Amino acid sequence: DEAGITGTWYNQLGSTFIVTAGADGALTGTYESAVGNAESRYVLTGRYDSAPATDGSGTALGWTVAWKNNYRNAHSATTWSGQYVGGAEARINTQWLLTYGTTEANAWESTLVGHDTFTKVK
Amino acid sequence: DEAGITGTWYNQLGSTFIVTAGADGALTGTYESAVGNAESRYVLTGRYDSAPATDGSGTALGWTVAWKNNYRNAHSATTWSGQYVGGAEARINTQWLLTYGTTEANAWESTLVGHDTFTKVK
Amino acid sequence: DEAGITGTWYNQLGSTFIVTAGADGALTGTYESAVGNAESRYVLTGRYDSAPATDGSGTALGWTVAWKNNYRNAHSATTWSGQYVGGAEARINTQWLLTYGTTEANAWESTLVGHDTFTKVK
Amino acid sequence: DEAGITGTWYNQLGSTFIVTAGADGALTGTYESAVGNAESRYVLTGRYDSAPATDGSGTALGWTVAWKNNYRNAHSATTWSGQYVGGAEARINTQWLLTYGTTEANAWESTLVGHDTFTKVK
Ligand SMILES: [Ir+4]
Ligand SMILES: [Ir+4]
Ligand SMILES: [Ir+4]
Ligand SMILES: [Ir+4]
Ligand SMILES: [Ir+4]
Ligand SMILES: [Ir+4]
Ligand SMILES: [Ir+4]
Ligand SMILES: [Ir+4]
Ligand SMILES: [Ir+4]
Ligand SMILES: [Ir+4]
Ligand SMILES: [Ir+4]
Ligand SMILES: [Ir+4]
Repeated sequence: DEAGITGTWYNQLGSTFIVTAGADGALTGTYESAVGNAESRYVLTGRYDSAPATDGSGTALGWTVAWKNNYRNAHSATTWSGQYVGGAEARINTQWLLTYGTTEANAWESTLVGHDTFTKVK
Repeated sequence: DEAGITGTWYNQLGSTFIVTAGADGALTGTYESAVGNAESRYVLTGRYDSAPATDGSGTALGWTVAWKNNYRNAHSATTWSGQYVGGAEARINTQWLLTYGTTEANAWESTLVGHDTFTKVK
Repeated sequence: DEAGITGTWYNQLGSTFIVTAGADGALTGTYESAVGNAESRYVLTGRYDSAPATDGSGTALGWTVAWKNNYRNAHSATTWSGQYVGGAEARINTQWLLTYGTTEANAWESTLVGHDTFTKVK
Repeated sequence: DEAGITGTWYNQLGSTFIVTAGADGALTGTYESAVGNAESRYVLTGRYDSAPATDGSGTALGWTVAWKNNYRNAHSATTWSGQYVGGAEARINTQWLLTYGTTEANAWESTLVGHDTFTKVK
């Protein structure tokens, strides 16, 4: 699924995920969020199963963005965990954890959870 | 926190996280899980806030492991999202999402969630 | 939103959530899952914000099902946390945690996470 | 585990969970949070597995608090999902989802996730 995953993806929020899948299991690219304390592109890196089951199962993958670039620093990081599903309407279905840096007193309230679905068309 | 993060960390399960933090926000290393469908080391990559707040807040970070190496393929990936807290007893406090590849029918049951705390001593 | 919430709801899996919202903030009803180790109806109870903001915000709510009834016992419980959104296409948008009973050794793998969206039509 | 669960529990934040477990699987009680937009006691309800496995597994359970009482309304609800572990140092180990009411535009940022461990001594 190197070919299937590599490319430009869009989620339901209007965010843009640009990724290259390497033969070895690497994910590298950029992410641009349509929402939040974010502007322009941010580095992302991650990993995917480069030899997935051939029983029609999805391909497990995940990636991280730290929300610091040359424009802004939101002192936070999001990780997406999910699976790539190939076919006519390819999809990456994810759930995510967004942690922001906090004091120890506020650590209980440091992590948001959500879900994003990416497609190859906006 | 490049110096603070780089090194060998251990969680409550007895897993070993070996990481290098780059000046640019990169995380690269290996992970060895004490539990699950896992043996020996797996590649990890991730990101951290390389210019965190100086108000005593933690440093946000995250990373991904795809559970394929030369020994096993568990057709799954975990992402950890959390913060590094420096000091005498440094800690990385995380929550994680483990997704495994599934059929579309079983996708509702594809993702485990948990929490790991890493310290510099086992 | 007592009137808005009370009734029969369906999610994307084909599950059926039958709920009564009380004036005091109570949720009581039954849940029937289309998937998993489940058959027929299970008791549910929960709570909702009975005086929500009137700035167009959703109404926060949550509920629990333990997966034991007269037919089956899956030694597990799910909680849904989410918000009710009123209007022509009313929705309850949720994320959920499903914990199953485990040994202490397997507790790291005890909890699934997902997301369900309920509507008033299947 | 009716007897084991019923009583007063405390988490790592200093919150107080007061619960009665019914023979039928009901949980009913009050919760007082040491943190957040909260004061005094809030109603809780939930469910537990009233016939758990006898292979040394934990007992699955969950409960909900809507954060409205006579003092405050935080327009939010938390659900805890977890398992009760009996013995000399009884514990309830949970993960939780806290959703607050939002506009549709801000729904992506509506849900916090965390983990609480309750014991019978503070
Ligand atoms: Ir395989
Ligand atoms: Ir999903
Ligand atoms: Ir959704
Ligand atoms: Ir700052
Ligand atoms: Ir935590
Ligand atoms: Ir813990
Ligand atoms: Ir209000
Ligand atoms: Ir959602
Ligand atoms: Ir969805
Ligand atoms: Ir059993
Ligand atoms: Ir846990
Ligand atoms: Ir913890």
